[PDB]
Amino acid sequence: SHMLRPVETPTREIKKLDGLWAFSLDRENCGIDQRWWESALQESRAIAVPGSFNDQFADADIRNYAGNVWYQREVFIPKGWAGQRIVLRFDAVTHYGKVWVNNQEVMEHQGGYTPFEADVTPYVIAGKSVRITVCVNNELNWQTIPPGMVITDENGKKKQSYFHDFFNYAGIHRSVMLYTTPNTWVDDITVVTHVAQDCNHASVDWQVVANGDVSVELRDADQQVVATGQGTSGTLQVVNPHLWQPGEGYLYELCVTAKSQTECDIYPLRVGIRSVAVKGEQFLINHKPFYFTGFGRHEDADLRGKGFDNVLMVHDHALMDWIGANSYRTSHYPYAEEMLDWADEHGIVVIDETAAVGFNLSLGKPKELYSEEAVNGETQQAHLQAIKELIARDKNHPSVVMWSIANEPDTRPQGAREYFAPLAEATRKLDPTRPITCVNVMFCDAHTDTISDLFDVLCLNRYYGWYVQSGDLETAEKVLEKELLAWQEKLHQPIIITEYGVDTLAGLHSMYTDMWSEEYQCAWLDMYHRVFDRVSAVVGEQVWNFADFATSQGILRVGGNKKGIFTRDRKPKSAAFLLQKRWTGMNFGEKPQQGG
Amino acid sequence: SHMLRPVETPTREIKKLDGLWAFSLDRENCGIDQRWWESALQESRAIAVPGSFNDQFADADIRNYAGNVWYQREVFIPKGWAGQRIVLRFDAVTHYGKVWVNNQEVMEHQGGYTPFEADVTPYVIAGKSVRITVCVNNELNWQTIPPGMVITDENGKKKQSYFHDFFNYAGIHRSVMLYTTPNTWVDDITVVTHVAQDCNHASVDWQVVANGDVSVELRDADQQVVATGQGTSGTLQVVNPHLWQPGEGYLYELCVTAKSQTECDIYPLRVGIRSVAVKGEQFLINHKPFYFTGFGRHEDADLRGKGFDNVLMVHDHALMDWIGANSYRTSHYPYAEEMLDWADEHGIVVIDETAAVGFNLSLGKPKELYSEEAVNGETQQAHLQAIKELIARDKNHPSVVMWSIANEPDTRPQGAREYFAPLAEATRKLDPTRPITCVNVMFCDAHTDTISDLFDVLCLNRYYGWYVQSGDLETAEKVLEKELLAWQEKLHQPIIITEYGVDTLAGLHSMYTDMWSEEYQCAWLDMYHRVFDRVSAVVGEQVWNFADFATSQGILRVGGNKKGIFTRDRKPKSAAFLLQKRWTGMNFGEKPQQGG
Ligand SMILES: O=C(O)[C@H]1NC(=O)[C@H](O)[C@@H](O)[C@@H]1O
Ligand SMILES: O=C(O)[C@H]1NC(=O)[C@H](O)[C@@H](O)[C@@H]1O
Repeated sequence: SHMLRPVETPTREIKKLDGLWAFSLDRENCGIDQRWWESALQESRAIAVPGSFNDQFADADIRNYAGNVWYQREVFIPKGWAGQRIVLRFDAVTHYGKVWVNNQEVMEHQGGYTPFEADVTPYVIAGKSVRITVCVNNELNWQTIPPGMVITDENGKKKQSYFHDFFNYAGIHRSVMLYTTPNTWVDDITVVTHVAQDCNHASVDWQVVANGDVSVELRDADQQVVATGQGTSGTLQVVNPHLWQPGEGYLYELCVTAKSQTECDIYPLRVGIRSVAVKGEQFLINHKPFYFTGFGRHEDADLRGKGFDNVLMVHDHALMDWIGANSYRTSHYPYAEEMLDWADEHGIVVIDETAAVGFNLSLGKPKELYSEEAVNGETQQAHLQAIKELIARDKNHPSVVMWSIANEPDTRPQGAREYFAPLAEATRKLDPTRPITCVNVMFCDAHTDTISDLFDVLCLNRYYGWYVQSGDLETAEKVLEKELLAWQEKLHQPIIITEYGVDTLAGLHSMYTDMWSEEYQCAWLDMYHRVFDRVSAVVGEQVWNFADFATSQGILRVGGNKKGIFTRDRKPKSAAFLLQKRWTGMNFGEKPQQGG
Repeated sequence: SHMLRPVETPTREIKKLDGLWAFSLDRENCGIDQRWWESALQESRAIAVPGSFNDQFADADIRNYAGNVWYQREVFIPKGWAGQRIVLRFDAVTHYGKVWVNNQEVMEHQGGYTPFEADVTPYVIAGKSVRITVCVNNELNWQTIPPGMVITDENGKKKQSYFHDFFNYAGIHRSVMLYTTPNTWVDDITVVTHVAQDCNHASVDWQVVANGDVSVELRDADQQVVATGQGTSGTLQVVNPHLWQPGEGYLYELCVTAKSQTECDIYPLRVGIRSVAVKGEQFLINHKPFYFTGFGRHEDADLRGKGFDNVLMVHDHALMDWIGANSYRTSHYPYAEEMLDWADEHGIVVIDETAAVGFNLSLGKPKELYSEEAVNGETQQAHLQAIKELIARDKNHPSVVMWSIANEPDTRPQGAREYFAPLAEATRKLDPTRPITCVNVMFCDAHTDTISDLFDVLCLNRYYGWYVQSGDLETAEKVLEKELLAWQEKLHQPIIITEYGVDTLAGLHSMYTDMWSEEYQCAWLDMYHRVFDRVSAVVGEQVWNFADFATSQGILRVGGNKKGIFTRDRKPKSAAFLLQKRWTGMNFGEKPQQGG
C-alpha cells in the first residue's frame, strides 16, 4: 500500500507505545487453534514495548526461542475520536505480525523493519477499551527477507539458523500506535527536488488524497510561503532555494491539504531541496563531489535487542557528531524512521538498506544458492516487496542519497545475475531520483563478481589483514590497493568502502600491535586510510562498526562482534580518537588530498 | 649421544645460564659465512638466558623473526677443573643450535626440547676465559618436529608457517651448564621397578661405566643402604616395598659408583618403586586403579616465552596442588626436566609427550599428508629420533607413567596406519616398562579413526559444544556420550580425556550462560563431568588448558588461546573453583560414583 508518517495536527496519535504489555511464549503452537486473541493472555508476564523480547528477561530459553510469541494489551479509544478515520499502526514488528482487535483480525505483515497499519474505524467504538493481541513470528526461511532455515530436531523443537552476522532479535521493536484522520485524507506524497547550479530550482509534487482536492504550499524554516500549487496531483514549484546540505540540512516544509466538500485534511512534509547524482567516479550532492565518512551501524544495545530508544539515539548522534562522521548506512535492515528524521534535520547523509543480507552460503546446506530449494522466484518477489516497502517509506527523506538492495550476496554463480538484474531495474523504476547499489562481499572481488555493473556506485566490504593476510598490514595494504584499482578500471564508478574494521577487545593492549588489540585496530584503519587517499575512485569510508553488537554464538565471535569503535555501552576504544582526528581534520564533505 | 642429568657430588657444574648473553639477529644470513663466532657479535644487545628471544624486547619485528639468531657469552673456566672431563650442556635450544668455543665448532642439534652435550676439554684452558657463540635457528619444515613450511616473500624475507595451535617461541629456553667429570666416568644408567602386590620387590639396574667397575648401592631416603650389587652391568634388589605412590611419591637413591685406578666417579640417581600397566579398561598404579585429574599444560608465560623459570614452576605447582590436579601432560613438546623431578619428588603423575604435533592438515597446500611432499620416511626418522631422545632423558623418571608418541595426527589419509605402526613398535621396545599412546583429534572419531589399536590407552581431545554443537550443551552431551560409548565397543581400552576445554574471557559474565563467558566454561566443564562419570572406561580428565597461552595470530584466537582455567598471569577464572571442588571432593586417584 501507501505509507505516510503519522504527524499531528488535524490528525492525532495515541501512543500505546506505552511499554507494558502482556507476553507469553507459544511453545506448543496452541495459540491460533485456541484463539488466544479471544481472551486475556494466560500465563503472561510483563514486557516492554518498543523492544526486542529476547534480552528483557535475562533468560537463555526465551532468548533462543524460535516460533510464536504473544503480546497483549487493553487500550482506550479517545472519546473525541467520534467519526474520524481511526488507524492502528505498527512501525515495526520483527519478522511477522498478526494483529487482532477483540477477536477481529485486522492486519498481517511479513517484514521485520517497516510499518504496517489498518483502518480500524469500523472495529472500535470511541470511549471504549479494546483488547489488542499481536502474534509475532521470528522464523526465517528461503522466502523471508532476510533468509534462514529453521531446523527442527528429532524432538520437534525448532532452532533458527541464519547466515548474517547479527543476532536474530525479534518482537515489537518500534512504536505501535493508534492514529486519526478525517474521512478525506492525504495518504501518499512523492516529492522530487531539482537544482540547477544552485541559484534556482523546481520541486515537483505528486499527491494521492483519498477523496480530496489538494493544494500545496512551501514554507521556509522561518515559516513564510515561498511557493504555491494546485494541480492537486502533479504540481511543480520554482524557488530561489536554501539547499538541504550535508553540513546543515536546511528544511523547507510542504503543506498538503485534502479538501472534501465538508472535510479538511492537513499534512506537513519536511522537504530538503537537494540533488543526488553520480557523475563518472564522483558522488555529487547539490552538484558538488562529496566524500562519505562514518559508520555501518546496527540497531543494538544492552537489554534492548533492536528496540528503538530516544536516549540511545540522542547519545549515538552526539558520538557520531563528535567523531566527525558525516554519514552512515542502515546496515542490514531499514532503521527506525526517527533516525531518518534526525538525519534530515541535521544534514546527515544516509545509505538506506533493505533487510536483504544472508543471500550467501559461503560467509563462514543447499548446494545451489539460486535454486528452487533456496533463492528462487518467490524469494525474488519477497525481495522486490522489501524494496517497495522501504522506498515507499523513505522516498521523501532528503538524507537518503542512495538505496542499497542487499548486503553481500554470493555473486559467483550464474543466476545471481538472473536474480538481481530484475531487482536493479525495478528499484530504479521505484525511485528514479537516487543511485542504487548492492553491497559487495570480499570474496566476490573485482575479477569474480558478476553483478556490480548493474548498479551505480560500488560499495565494498573489505577485510584484508583480518580474515585474510591476518595480522599482516604490509601485504594487506598491497592486496587492498591492487583490488580497489582493479574495480576502478573495471567499472569507473564511485567506490565507497562501506565496511572496514577489525575485532578489538577494549582494554586489550599490545606492544606487538597484533590482532584484537586496540593498537592493531588503530594501525589497521590507518593503513586502510593511506590507501583510500591514494585512490581517486574512493569517495567514502564507513568503518565497520559504530559499536560492538550481539551475534549468534560461535568460535569467531567473543561474546559478539567486536569491531566497534565504541563498546556496546558506548565507551570509546582508542581508535575512536584516531577517527576523530582524520574526520574533524578534513575539509567537511571533502576528500583528503592524499597527504596530511 | 648418551644422556644423564648433571648433578653435584665429586662432579661440578657452573651454569652459564647466568642470564646476560650478547644477542643479534642475522637478517642477512651472513652469520655462518663470516664465522661470526670468531669475534664479538657487533650490533649486539643484551638478552636473558634461559628464555625465548621473541618477547624479551617488546618488538614485533623480532617476535616474528624467522632464521638465525646469534647468542654469545664469555666464561672463565674454573681452576680446579683441569684434567677433569668437562661437558658443555644445553638442556634445550629451541629448534636448532650450532656452538663454537673460540673458533672451534663443538656441537649441532635438531630438537628444541631436549639436551645436547659435548666434551670441550681440548678446546678450553682452565682458569682462562673462552668465548661461547651459538647459532639458533627457529625454522620448521616437513623433516622437522613439529613440522612447518617456511615461505620467502616477494620482497625476499622469510615467514614461518606451522600447524600447531601454540606460538613458535624460539631461543635458548632452558639452562646452559659447563659440567665436570673424572677422566673415567658414568654417562648412562637405566632402572626398572617390579612390585608384585606391594610385597617386597626388585629394581633392576643396567648401567654404562666408561672404563670402570661399579659398586651400585641403593639407599633409603635416610641414606641407609638397603641393597647392593657389584654387577655394574646387570642386577636386582629386593626388600619390603615402600611404594612410590601418587599421594606423596616416596623415593629411594641409587649411588652409581664407577671405579678406575686413579679416579672414582659417584653418580646419584633417584628411584621410585611403582608399577604401571593396563588391565582391560583400567590404568593401574602399583597394581591399583588410578583416575587422572589435572591438565594439559604448556610452557608459556609473560615475558620469557617458553623459557624455564623457578618462581613460575613453584607457583604453578602450588596451584595444581591446590586445585586437586594429580596429573598433567607435557603438551606438544617435552618439558623442562626440573618439572619431572618435582613430579617425582611430590608424586605427581605425568603423561610425557614428544614435540610431534601438527601432522594434520584439517585442524584450522600439499595434497597427501603422508607423502614425499609432506610427511615421508625422513620425517618418520626424526619422529623416531625425537622419541629416542625423550625416552633417553625421561626413562628413569618414575613420575612418567606413559609415553605420548604424538598429539593429534590426521589418521584419515592413506598411510596413517603404515606410519604409526612401526614407530609404535620402536617405542614399545625402547621402553617396555611404560604404556604408550597417541592423542586423538575430534574429526578422527571412533568410526573414522585408524591407528587407535596400536596403543594401550585411549587419549581423546574433545570439543563437542565448542567447535561443533557450538553453545549447545544438550546435543553436545549426547554426541559425547554416544562417542565415548562407541569407544568402549571398538576397543576396551582405558580412556583418558587429555583435552576438554572452552575459550573463556576472564571477566566475561553472562546471564545467558553462552560461549566465551565464565559461566559457560563452568556449565560445559560440568557437563563433560556428568558424562565422564557414566563411562566405566573413562580413566581420566585433563582439562585444556591450565592457563591462557600465546598462539600465532588469527581470527580464532583473541589473546592467544583462552581455554586456560587460569589466565596467563595465573589468576583464576570461576572454573578454577568448579574443578577445585570436584578434584578435592574425590577420593585420591579414584573415580566418582557415576553419581555424587
Ligand atoms: O564479519 C564482519 O565483521 C562483517 N563483515 C561483513 O562483510 C558483513 O557485511 C557484516 O555483516 C559483518 O558483520
Ligand atoms: O584448539 C584448542 O582448544 C586445543 N585443542 C586441541 O585439540 C589441540 O591439542 C590443542 O593444541 C589446541 O590448543
